[PDB]
Amino acid sequence: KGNKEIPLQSPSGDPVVIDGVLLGQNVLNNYVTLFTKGTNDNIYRLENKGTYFETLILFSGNLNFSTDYPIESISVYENNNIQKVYWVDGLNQARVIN
Amino acid sequence: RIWRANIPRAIANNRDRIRNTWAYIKLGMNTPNTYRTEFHDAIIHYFA
Amino acid sequence: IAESPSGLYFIDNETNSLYLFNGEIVSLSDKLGFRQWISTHNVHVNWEPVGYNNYRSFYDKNNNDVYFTYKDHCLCYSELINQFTSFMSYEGVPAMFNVSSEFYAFKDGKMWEQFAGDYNMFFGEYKPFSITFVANAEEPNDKIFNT
Amino acid sequence: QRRGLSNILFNSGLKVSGKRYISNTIGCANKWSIAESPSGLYFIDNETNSLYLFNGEIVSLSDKLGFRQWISTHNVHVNWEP
Amino acid sequence: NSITVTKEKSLGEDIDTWTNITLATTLDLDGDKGEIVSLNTYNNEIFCF
Amino acid sequence: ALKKEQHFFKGMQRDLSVSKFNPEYAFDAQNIRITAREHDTLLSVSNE
Repeated sequence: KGNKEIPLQSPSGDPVVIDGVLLGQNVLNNYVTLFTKGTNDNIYRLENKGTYFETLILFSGNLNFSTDYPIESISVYENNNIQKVYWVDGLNQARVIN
Repeated sequence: RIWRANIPRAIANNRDRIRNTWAYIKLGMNTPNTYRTEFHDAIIHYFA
Repeated sequence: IAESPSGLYFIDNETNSLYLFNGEIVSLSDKLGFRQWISTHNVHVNWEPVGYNNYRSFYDKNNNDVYFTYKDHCLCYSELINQFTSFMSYEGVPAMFNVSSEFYAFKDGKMWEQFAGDYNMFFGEYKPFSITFVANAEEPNDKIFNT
Repeated sequence: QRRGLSNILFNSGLKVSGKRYISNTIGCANKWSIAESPSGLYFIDNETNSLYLFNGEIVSLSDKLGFRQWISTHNVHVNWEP
Repeated sequence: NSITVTKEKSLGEDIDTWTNITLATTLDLDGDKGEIVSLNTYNNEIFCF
Repeated sequence: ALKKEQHFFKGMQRDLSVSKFNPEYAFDAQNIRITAREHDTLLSVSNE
């Protein structure tokens, strides 16, 4: 059986276009966290609603990221507000994101 | 309710049957379509 | 999750399987061929008595039967033979439990003693019984099924 | 126990250490159906309608030898008295 | 991800240890698997789902 | 006619291809019991 596209709608409802090449993902409980490179070095939070992904852009800047050094992550659930995602490149410092 | 396909003949001559001690048999769909195609098994009839 | 002498029968919606833990996790659905039935009946919503959404597993201590009740069916597993027996007509029953040496069920505000009424009479209603079995003997051959 | 069977760890230095459960759900309810033997402990559980034999592991003799119905039709809650 | 443990029931002439929760004997599981869905016991051993 | 086949019911099985189903199992059953309960009907289909 084939695939079915899932639109990436923002909470306001507008489409969310992802910047570029994906370096790694992380599913904490139901939040998918993408680390993508491109024109900028972005981070996303995708929550699967009934028919669409409620996409948020947690960051858009210059976290030095390279395609030669993809991402590996561990994500913990301590409580409703402290939901962390520890990730490491083979090149840069280890980092955290709530 | 049983399908039966004549095995092709050699492209070089277009007359010679597939005669060998063994042979690779490959069934496939290459036309666009969206069906679920359950394929249970296949018997091959040969002449030894 | 239903406790028993044989182990712990739980249904994992993430993996679409009906496990049994007895020291080592064993997938009963895969062993006995029920992957599709659970994969097609899983939901993320948790179980709650008003509307059955996920399974609700009971256990008949007197007869070693495990009932994985659902909103529209009740799959019964027997530990005497380690096989699924039938699709029982016990769907949507909030409670099924053993009191002393007898098995009881609670539905519609009344207590129904199980295995004590007339045959084929569930909660005062008649439900049918049936048995389906595939007939495939010499399956490459085309057959006329007659009697 | 009425719904349990345990192993009382004692002298496994003569102090009465804790207990150890062999089954949290199977247990004899009528004391007088228990018979000791070299082979094990034959007891009849009215709750589960079976004739067990404990020899390190609980084995249901009635199920093994086909006597589920005979005991299921002959069980009662009342305890034995002469 | 946390399990509190009470004191062993004395079964003597004092309070019920179960009703007295002090959180002095907690135990925390890994948070990157999920919340504690269920706790169960089977043959003298606790198992946590 | 020509041929026969005997079907016993050791349990209820699903999830298997119809071409490769086992005659010893039933594909689907409603309100039956294969273990001997209130009577000596073990390995014989009986009512609830």
